[PDB]
Amino acid sequence: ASLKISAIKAMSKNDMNAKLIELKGELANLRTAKVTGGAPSKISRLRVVKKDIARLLTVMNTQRMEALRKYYKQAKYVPKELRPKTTRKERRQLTKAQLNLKTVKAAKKAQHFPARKFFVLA
Amino acid sequence: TKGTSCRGTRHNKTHILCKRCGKRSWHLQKQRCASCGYPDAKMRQYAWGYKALRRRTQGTGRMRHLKIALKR
Amino acid sequence: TGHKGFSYKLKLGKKIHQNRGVPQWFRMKTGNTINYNFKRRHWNRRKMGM
Amino acid sequence: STEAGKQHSAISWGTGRAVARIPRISGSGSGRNGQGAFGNMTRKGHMFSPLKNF
Amino acid sequence: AVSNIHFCKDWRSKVHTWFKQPFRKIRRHQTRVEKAKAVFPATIKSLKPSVHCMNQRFNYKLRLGRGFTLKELRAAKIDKNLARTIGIAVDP
RNA sequence: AAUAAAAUAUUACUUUGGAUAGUUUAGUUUCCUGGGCGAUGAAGAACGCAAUGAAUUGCGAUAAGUGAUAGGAACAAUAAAAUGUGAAUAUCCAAAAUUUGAAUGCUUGAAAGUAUACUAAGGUAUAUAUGAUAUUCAAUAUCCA
RNA sequence: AAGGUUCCUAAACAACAUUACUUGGAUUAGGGUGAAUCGAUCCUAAAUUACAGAUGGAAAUCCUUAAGAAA
RNA sequence: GAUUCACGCAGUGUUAACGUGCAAAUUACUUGUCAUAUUUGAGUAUAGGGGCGAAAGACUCAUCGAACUAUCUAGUAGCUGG
RNA sequence: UGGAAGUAUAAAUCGAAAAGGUGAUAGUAUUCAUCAAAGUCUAAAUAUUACAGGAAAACUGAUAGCAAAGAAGUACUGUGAA
RNA sequence: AGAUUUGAGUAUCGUAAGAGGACUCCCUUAACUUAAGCAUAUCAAUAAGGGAAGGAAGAAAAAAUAACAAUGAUUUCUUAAGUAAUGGCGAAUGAAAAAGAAAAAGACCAAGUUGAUA
Repeated sequence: ASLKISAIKAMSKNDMNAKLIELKGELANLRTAKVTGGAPSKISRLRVVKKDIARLLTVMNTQRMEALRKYYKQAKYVPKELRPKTTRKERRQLTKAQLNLKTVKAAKKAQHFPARKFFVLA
Repeated sequence: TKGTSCRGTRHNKTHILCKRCGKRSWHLQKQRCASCGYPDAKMRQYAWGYKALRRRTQGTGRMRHLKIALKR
Repeated sequence: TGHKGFSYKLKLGKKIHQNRGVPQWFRMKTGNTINYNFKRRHWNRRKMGM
Repeated sequence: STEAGKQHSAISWGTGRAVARIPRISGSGSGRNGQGAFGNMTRKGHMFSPLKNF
Repeated sequence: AVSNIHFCKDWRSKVHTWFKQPFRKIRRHQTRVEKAKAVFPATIKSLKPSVHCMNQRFNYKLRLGRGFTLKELRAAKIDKNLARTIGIAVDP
């Protein structure tokens, strides 16, 4: 595994693309070498290269998704992929405000007749 | 000739592999699966078949997503 | 049969692929009990029923 | 276990087969089929009056 | 003696065992303590009347009832609206 | 009348067998805490992925693993390469997540496929029932110029 | 149709083919299936199954163009 | 819906062979039959107090005077064995 | 249903009110007692052998204990349920 | 033409489906068995079949008990109690008030009223 996150992060978007074609092309020639009787050093190189492509693709996708969240942060209609992580039940539940809602009659009585603090002498 | 001789013509499959359960229980002429109860939306399960429940149910497979959620 | 569906043919191919023994190196692992594949079959011994 | 040793669909073969009348596992294809069943003295069957947690 | 035993039905599914009894004490006592720490007036088990038991077999004994009538609050000069807030049970 | 080849009996040793003894990373029961899945595609099924893998385990075209955060020097059956500029290992996190399956464009037998629209190839949306809003209509159904 | 790698070759004979086997449809490792014109795919037969509708306590059943602002 | 032979097919007889068989119904010869009420492949339809039957209670996966499979169910037994 | 001249539900028919229901022996009357049906919500005390994570045990110790102490609902059988 | 009523197509934002069902709320007229036979009864809200739920659910604020020196929503435990009663009054089935505890909590629509009405 020799590509380094530091090297990938510094690269620009086009460099990430151009590096991806090179890595995919480099990987393709290494598959040919293994089939045609390659050397063990070449075969171990094949395993290493496969990790850069996974490493390279992660950074491109993660940066693209992070940029999208910044776009839709203020958006009224957020895509479902960028919505907060919940379960199906959690989405259907009433909001905490809705649960604690009270009518004006019951809210005003609780204001004028709260639960007092007291104790009994013994 | 109800024994050895009659078994000569057995070369026509009745059941083929099902698509929802993967077993060779899809009846060709009946157009239904005898095991997982195909096109019927609900999986076919019976309380008399207690063993058939423990052979294919929740937790007998990969649990690819449910294992993350419950651990969450 | 000579004629088969595409999906059925692939399921045939996997059954061919799974009819193999343990590689020698796996047999030399420390604390190894898997010496023979007991799920093996041959065409004239057991019909795979598919 | 409440169902320990009772998890078979066995029925006795009856008489006329030169074997005892203890119930026998059904089916074929394995060594278990045709063997003994729930009976107290049989192998892999329930024991005498099973111990109850109450 | 003539025996009258009702075990013809499947009593084995009707058997209830009390193995959780020693842990009900710990649950209830701990919860009873937790309420006291939250608002100690709440667990005071608000005051209750002194009412007779029913029937002539018990009518000479007194036992706690539920809630004071609206006439007993008036006699004692307590508002029924404020009574519930200071640990008094009220039963209209 | 005689023989001890066979036969029989006892012990020692060896053999076929796996009892007995010692042992437990497995079960059984009770109790405590929770009881946290799915159209944002679940449970289940299928196929594929390791340098040498058939099963099993883990994973999904980024494949027995990627990033991040902790973590501090290993793995090994045999080689290789990487490695204190960070190896193993851990995760309620991030990206990614093949064909199906309630399966939901249409079809689906073991079926290969295929229609339109939006953004050649790729990717999205289009099943049924249903609530709200918007828009286009139908019926002299009630009035009505 | 059914079987599913049994096909071809090489090495090898512990087991298997009621003796034996240098043989094998048996062991191990490789190789092997090329379509615009042959078939599937297209059409309909006996028959089969949907949305809506009708029936049913329910599961589900009926209807296949009749009942539909559908097809 | 005449008489026969043949490819085939059936199962009249030997009550032959075999009867721990080649075979959980087969073999040999003899016999009959061998195209229109014929033989036969695939598809399709009919399901358990049901189907199907030129009718034998016959057939419905070696299971039929009520199939197979699982639950009630460790069904009950004044009877047999220990 | 323990509810016995009808405890509860449903169906056919019938069908109220200047209110009325109940006091379990049917009926009418007069008192007495006690509630006010035919709409809705509501924590706490309670259950649990699905499943997940833990802790215990006068439990079993490889024919025992779950069917499963190893790639166990696996090998293997059946057209299939199983 | 215009004012309404009703019914559709399409678009947008959502919603139900499936898994699990140990515990929870229900639908349905099983039989083996017991009665030393058996036909009501028993087995028995039991088995199978079907629907619906949550971390608990169901119930819940008197058209309730009682006849007292009276109580007072619901739920669960003790007792009442194998009791009253039911039953070829046979086999068998079978509660509840009182009383002792755990916990405690009460609020709404409809109808009525206010209408330079919102």
